Amino acid sequence: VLTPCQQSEAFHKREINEVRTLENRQANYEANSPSYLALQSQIDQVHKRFDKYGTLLCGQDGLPHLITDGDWRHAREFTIPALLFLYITGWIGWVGRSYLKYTKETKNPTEQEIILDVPMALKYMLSGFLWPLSAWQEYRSGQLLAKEDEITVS
Amino acid sequence: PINSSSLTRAYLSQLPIYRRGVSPFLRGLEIGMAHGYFLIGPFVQLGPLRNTDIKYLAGLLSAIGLIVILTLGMLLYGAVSFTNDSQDLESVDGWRQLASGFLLGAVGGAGFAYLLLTL
Amino acid sequence: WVTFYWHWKHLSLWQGNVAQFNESSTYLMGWLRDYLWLNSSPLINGYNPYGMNSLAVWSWMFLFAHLVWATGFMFLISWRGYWQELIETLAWAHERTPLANLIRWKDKPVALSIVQARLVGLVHFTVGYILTYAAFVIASTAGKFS
Amino acid sequence: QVKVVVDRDVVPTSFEKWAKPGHFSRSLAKGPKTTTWIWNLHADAHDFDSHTSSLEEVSRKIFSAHFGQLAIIFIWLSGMYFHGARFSNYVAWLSNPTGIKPSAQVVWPIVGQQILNADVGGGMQGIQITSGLFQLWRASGIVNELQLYVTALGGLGMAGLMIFAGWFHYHKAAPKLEWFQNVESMLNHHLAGLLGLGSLSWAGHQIHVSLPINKLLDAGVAPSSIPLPHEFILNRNLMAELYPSFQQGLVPFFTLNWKQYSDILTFKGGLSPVTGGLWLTDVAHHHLAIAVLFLVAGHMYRTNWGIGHSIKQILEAHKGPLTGEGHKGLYEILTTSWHANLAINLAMLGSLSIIVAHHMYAMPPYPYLATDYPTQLSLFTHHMWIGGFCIVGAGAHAAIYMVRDYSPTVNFNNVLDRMIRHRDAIISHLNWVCIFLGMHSFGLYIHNDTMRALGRAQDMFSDTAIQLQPVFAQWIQQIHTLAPGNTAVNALATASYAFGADTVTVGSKIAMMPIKLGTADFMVHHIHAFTIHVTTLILLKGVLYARNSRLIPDKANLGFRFPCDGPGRGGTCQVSAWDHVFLGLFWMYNALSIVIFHFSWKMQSDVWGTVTSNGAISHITGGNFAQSAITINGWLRDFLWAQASQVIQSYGSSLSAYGLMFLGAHFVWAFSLMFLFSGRGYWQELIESIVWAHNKLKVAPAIAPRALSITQGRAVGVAHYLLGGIATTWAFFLARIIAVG
Amino acid sequence: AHTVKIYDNCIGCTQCVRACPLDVLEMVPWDGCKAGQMASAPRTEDCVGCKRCETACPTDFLSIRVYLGGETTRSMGLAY
Amino acid sequence: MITIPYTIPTIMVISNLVGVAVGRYALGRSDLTQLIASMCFGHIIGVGIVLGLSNMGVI
Amino acid sequence: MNLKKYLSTAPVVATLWLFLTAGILIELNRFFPDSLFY
Ligand code: CLA
Ligand code: CLA
Ligand code: CLA
Ligand code: CLA
Ligand SMILES: CC1=C(/C=C/C(C)=C/C=C/C(C)=C/C=C/C=C(C)/C=C/C=C(C)/C=C/C2=C(C)CCCC2(C)C)C(C)(C)CCC1
Ligand SMILES: CC1=C(C/C=C(\C)CCC[C@H](C)CCC[C@H](C)CCCC(C)C)C(=O)c2ccccc2C1=O
Ligand SMILES: CCCCCCCCCCCCO[C@@H]1O[C@H](CO)[C@@H](O)[C@H](O)[C@H]1O
Ligand code: SF4
Ligand code: SF4
Repeated sequence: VLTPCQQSEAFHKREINEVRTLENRQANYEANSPSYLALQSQIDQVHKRFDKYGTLLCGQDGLPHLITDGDWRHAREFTIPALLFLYITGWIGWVGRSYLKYTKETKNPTEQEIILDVPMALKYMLSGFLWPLSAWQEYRSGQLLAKEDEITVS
Repeated sequence: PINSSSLTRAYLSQLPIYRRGVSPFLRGLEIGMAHGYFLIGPFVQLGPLRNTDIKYLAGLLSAIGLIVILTLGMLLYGAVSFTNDSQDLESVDGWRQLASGFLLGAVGGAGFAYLLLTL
Repeated sequence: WVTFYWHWKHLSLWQGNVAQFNESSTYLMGWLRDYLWLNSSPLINGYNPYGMNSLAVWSWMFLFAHLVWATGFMFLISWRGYWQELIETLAWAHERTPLANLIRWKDKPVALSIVQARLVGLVHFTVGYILTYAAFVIASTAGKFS
Repeated sequence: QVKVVVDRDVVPTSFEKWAKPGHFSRSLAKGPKTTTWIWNLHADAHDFDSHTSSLEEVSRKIFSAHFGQLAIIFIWLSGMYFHGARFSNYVAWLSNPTGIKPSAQVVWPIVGQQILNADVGGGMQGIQITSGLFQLWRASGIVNELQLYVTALGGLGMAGLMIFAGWFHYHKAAPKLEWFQNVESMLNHHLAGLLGLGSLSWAGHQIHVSLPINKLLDAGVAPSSIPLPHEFILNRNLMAELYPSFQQGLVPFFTLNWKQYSDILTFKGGLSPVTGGLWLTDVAHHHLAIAVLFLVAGHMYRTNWGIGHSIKQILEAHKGPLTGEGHKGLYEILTTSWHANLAINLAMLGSLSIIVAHHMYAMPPYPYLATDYPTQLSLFTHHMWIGGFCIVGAGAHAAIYMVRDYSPTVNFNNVLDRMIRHRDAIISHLNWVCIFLGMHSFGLYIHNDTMRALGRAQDMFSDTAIQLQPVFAQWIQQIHTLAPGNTAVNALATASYAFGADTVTVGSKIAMMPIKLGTADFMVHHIHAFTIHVTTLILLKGVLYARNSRLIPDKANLGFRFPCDGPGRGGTCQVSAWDHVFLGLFWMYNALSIVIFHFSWKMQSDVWGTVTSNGAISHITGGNFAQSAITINGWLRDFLWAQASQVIQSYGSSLSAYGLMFLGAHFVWAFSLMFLFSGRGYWQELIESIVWAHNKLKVAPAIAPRALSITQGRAVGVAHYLLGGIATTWAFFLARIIAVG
Repeated sequence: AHTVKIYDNCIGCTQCVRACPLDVLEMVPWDGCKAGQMASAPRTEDCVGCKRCETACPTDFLSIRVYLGGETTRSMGLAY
Repeated sequence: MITIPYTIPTIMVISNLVGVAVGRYALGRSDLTQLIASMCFGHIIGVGIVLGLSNMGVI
Repeated sequence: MNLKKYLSTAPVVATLWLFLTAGILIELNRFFPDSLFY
């Protein structure tokens, strides 16, 4: 059963064990060593690390699990970086497709791919920002796809 | 060309095959007379029965245990190849008498080595 | 991966520590540490310079099947024409030597064609693979129990 | 005669041809219609005897390229001196070296990886050095951070002189070929000028820097009371206290009363019992012996003054009867073909690097080097590995000579091709020696494996069982015990403490123990002779069957990196002189993997470890070699199962980056097999079946996406098999010995 | 024998015969192309089957297609 | 190094003169390099004789 | 003059873009480390 992670026992056992275990090296230095300040910053980055995983679900393992159902209580877990990611490589993919359908109609398409025309490249890098309703409106013209390309025997 | 000299030819020419005329039972009996005395050796000192008093008999039984495979392969080689009947070593009958000579001379060499592990 | 996964699941049930699995199976050193290194301990102790026990057959089969699995790579990696121009050197070495050029072959010595080469490398890959893992399943679970 | 004719303003220095990739090859300036142009661009980036047959233009290209290599090496050593300066704990390491583990690289604090900063002491953390730079700096006498900063900045200065030198010697002053075929002068200046003045000037550094400094650090002086090497030459008085022969000046030198220089120079050998290194009196005296001996050696090549040899009149004079013509032609081979010179120099360079490894483990020449065992291990191992690879470079570039630059007119009945007349008798007897040593080097291991597995340990090859005590190595090692009284008359101790007397300990750490060789060490030496003979088989089969085999009688008409001929002759895959080098790299991995698996486990059983009260002994595995190296289950269990345990449990600690470079190197090793086993007849229409999925969405790439070629599609399997295979033993070894030593 | 067949795409550029190091291939005057030539393989008893012809066959797709057939002494290319 | 009576420079000039006696033979031209090469060789021989004479026995 | 063509090639712009997005990941993981939400 996925307990809420802020109250799970083995979670806070890992809190005591890692703050104490990393803290064992912190007594190897004086009060004004640069390493001692670095492990001050590291202990801060462990208490923040465990307070910022409060609303997750760590089960009996004491390790924060995830949920990928789109439950809308786990939306910040999976689906918000899911839609975020699909926007980012939809950006990248529409940039690359748009640049290849640029260099397909140029003088010499071979030299276009070694030496990227950074004018027209950085045109398409930035212009491919709104690929759902630009790739979709280039799909409604019947132009994202193709037909009767290369194939083997049958 | 080189390693083809007259000392090479004079050593190879009187070997127990390249010598001119010997009956194939004796021509193989010389081969077995050497090898049967040989193969007793690497079973007495290094064999598994070097710990009991069967140090010397296990060389006989193990070595003839090789020799039956050796003459068996001799009969396979003269059985498959050397099809004609020119009656010499390149035949069937001369090769199987070469193999029988190697067997009887090999077992005789085994008994000679066994009776010379006495002294 | 299927039978490694099943086997490291039921070695965690039968020993009892399922928490040993669930905490240490989502990273690869959990597998290689907590399963292969730990559970080959009764396998690889199958015979010592101190002595042996009943699992010496499975550890001897274990090392054996690593040798099979690595003789596969001699055929899979290193293809024919190396050996097709090396069996010619051996055939010169037998055609030219005295006391044995009498014993000449009937079927001519030819390196294995590459339909066969990738096959026999495949066969030693499977025999070595499957005998290694049948050595490890039985030596492992027979070592943690019985 | 000797004269230097130099073309000026050879090549203009605009960035125009950087915009033309593949400008250099007219076979490749067509531009990429396929993606194989991308990889052929890099496979022809240094085929200098494939750009143009004109050896002048080639020779300018290579000779300018060497300065680029030395520029990268001076950037590398300036990097090591700066990471010694700003980032290392070397100043604190100089106080107590046996307690403080050496660290330079201080990992930047991003997510997690700040835990790699190992608290190695010195008050400052960071990942631990295994390269052994601090031992060479204590030997060289670098006291504080200032010489590391300044020597780093001089490293960048020489890097600028090598970039400017290479630009200067390709573009605006580049020589003729008559400068290059003036080779008696080249030997005449490299034997004498490079190595002679190198060892002589280094004897200057050791006598006027290291002998006072590593006398004071041998006396245990803190690195603040130590004066600068500066201050030992303003007056002889600070050195006459340390070495009282400096008071006499150079006067006993010029009167040849060299008995007086027993303070500065001696012949003692052994090791320093305090620092665990060689006596720098012996090492400075040694570099004087290389000094006078190489300056003698340089002057045997007639250049302008009609005094000295020429190589032609030497090689003609050995007109032996069993070779017929003698060495006629080799001065014309080695001064017209670069690849043959690269074969010789990579063979002797690689075998020198192996010699370096074997001379560094047993005579540890740096102070406190044998104390920290990871620097003792990895400087054996690293120089063993480059010392391996360079021999395969000999086996490749010998074949690149034999395919391209062979000409039977200059090379007719001499010592060279008379081998190739009986190359069947060369390769056939290598074939026999390989089978005989394989049976008698590994069949003994299957024997002891079975006899230990069959219970009958009375039938093994141990000391208790049927022994195989190495007779010859123990006898000559016993001669090396009896050297310094009998034959090395003016010595005191032996050549090493791997030979003779009782062990040398520094800080309760065993610096060197006399190595015992019984009946298991024997069989591993036959492993090494075996897998050396197999690489010699593949790398002589790669050269004698390079140009015209009896399988394929036109290979020079096909080339060097051709994949094959075809399925004819029943299949002729992998038959080129390159493909034997493809095989010799795997056997390089085998041969050196069991060299270092002999090293790092015999010397974790027979040498290294600690010493306790009353001089009592303790090894790391605890004498667990001769009862365990005889089998393979003892080898795999007691070595690869047991020594892995400090690499595998290394998580949550500073050794966990080796726990990442262990698994990832298993990944790269396993990832090579995809390239080795399959071939482009699969991947080309797998890829083209993906090209359908790009042609459907108009994402057809204009450079056509081929698969790799065959020779690239096996060269990359080598270069992953070796990167993953070598980095496994890398992470295993450094995570083993850092975790204890 | 390794059956060599030479189809009607053979436009007679003769890189095949120059590419065959066995002279199984010759050129035959055939009035169906611009060069008037079309290659022939009469002596396939010596045909190794190394497919060095098919590398240097600049037709549309392989006018000369080598089918790997019989394996004699000569067609296996063994020296001894 | 002592004066005219027998010492280390006494056994050097004999090495120099047998060195140039080699220099009359080893491409015995009468140039500079007969002396600069051959007096150097007899100089090497003289240094090999002085201290090799110093270790085993009387100087 | 033609250096900017060399700074428009495939590997150089590959390093000047993967170096840049690499710096986006590292500079976005120094400022907000341990980011499993959102
Ligand atoms: C122009 C950019 C571009 C675009 C839009 C696509 C799109 C596609 N590829 Mg892909 N591909 C690309 C480049 C691209 N590819 C490159 C450069 C390679 C060589 C590594 C591949 C190798 C490849 C394989 C092997 C496969 C696909 C497949 C696919 C399809 C499924 C999506 C997927 O998993 O992608 C796969 C994505 C990758 C393998 C990694 C992405 C490749 C690079 C890193 C990103 C591309 C950005 C591009 C270089 C930007 C250049 C332009 C810009 C400078 C102006 C989809 C149509 C699959 C398919 O057929 O499904 C139907 C499939 O099996 N691709
Ligand atoms: C005694 C003079 C001398 C010295 C010291 C060297 C030294 C070297 N030569 Mg070299 N060479 C010489 C004479 C000399 N050469 C002559 C006369 C010829 C023509 C016959 C050549 C032909 C030659 C070739 C063809 C090659 C070398 C190479 C090398 C380098 C080998 C790498 C190495 O050991 O790095 C150790 C590095 C050092 C020890 C640093 C050395 C720098 C110091 C300051 C000496 C350099 C002085 C410089 C030569 C004087 C030029 C005069 C000019 C400024 C007016 C090394 C720097 C190889 C190389 O890498 O190319 C550069 C190479 O391929 N040499
Ligand atoms: C572990 C796998 C493995 C093994 C055992 C071998 C073994 C061998 N390779 Mg090799 N090779 C391998 C992997 C392997 N390779 C891989 C992965 C590559 C990839 C690059 C190569 C590439 C390669 C090349 C390129 C060459 C070899 C060659 C050889 C032979 C060297 C001669 C020798 O040692 O004879 C001794 C034999 C052994 C040690 C094998 C064990 C034999 C035991 C000890 C005795 C017999 C067992 C048993 C009694 C048999 C009877 C029972 C049975 C009939 C029922 C040898 C058979 C060379 C060759 O052709 O021969 C010279 C050669 O040129 N190999
Ligand atoms: C190749 C390495 C090797 C070697 C040297 C040995 C050696 C041995 N094994 Mg063995 N073994 C090996 C591999 C090897 N094994 C492997 C790979 C396996 C597993 C497949 C086994 C499995 C095995 C078992 C199961 C047993 C042994 C046993 C033995 C011992 C007795 C066997 C015997 O009678 O020899 C027979 C020897 C010969 C027939 C001699 C032939 C060779 C001669 C010397 C060649 C001479 C030629 C000459 C030099 C030519 C030049 C001179 C001429 C020109 C005049 C012996 C010590 C037995 C034992 O109890 O151990 C004590 C036993 O039970 N072995
Ligand atoms: C090291 C060496 C060598 C080698 C060795 C060898 C090779 C040996 C051999 C030897 C041998 C190997 C011997 C043999 C022996 C034998 C004898 C002396 C004979 C006798 C006879 C017999 C055996 C008989 C038998 C029999 C019998 C008994 C009965 C009846 C039947 C018969 C008749 C069969 C040489 C010399 C080369 C050289 C030098 C060195
Ligand atoms: C997988 C495989 C391939 C396919 C390998 C493909 C063709 C190469 C994949 C890696 C390249 C580098 C991808 C190209 C992507 C570019 C780098 C652009 C990406 C954008 C940035 C990363 C710069 C072979 O061509 C092959 C050939 C012969 C034997 C075995 C094999 C084989 O096993
Ligand atoms: C019979 C008269 C003999 C005189 C001997 C003098 C011996 C030294 C000759 C050079 C004189 C100067 O001495 C040098 O002093 C400097 C420093 O002053 C040092 O190099 C050495 O001591 C001498 O080289
Ligand atoms: S087929 Fe191709 S190769 Fe053979 S001739 Fe016609 S064109 Fe030349
Ligand atoms: S098959 Fe081999 S030999 Fe016959 S033609 Fe084609 S390539 Fe030449």
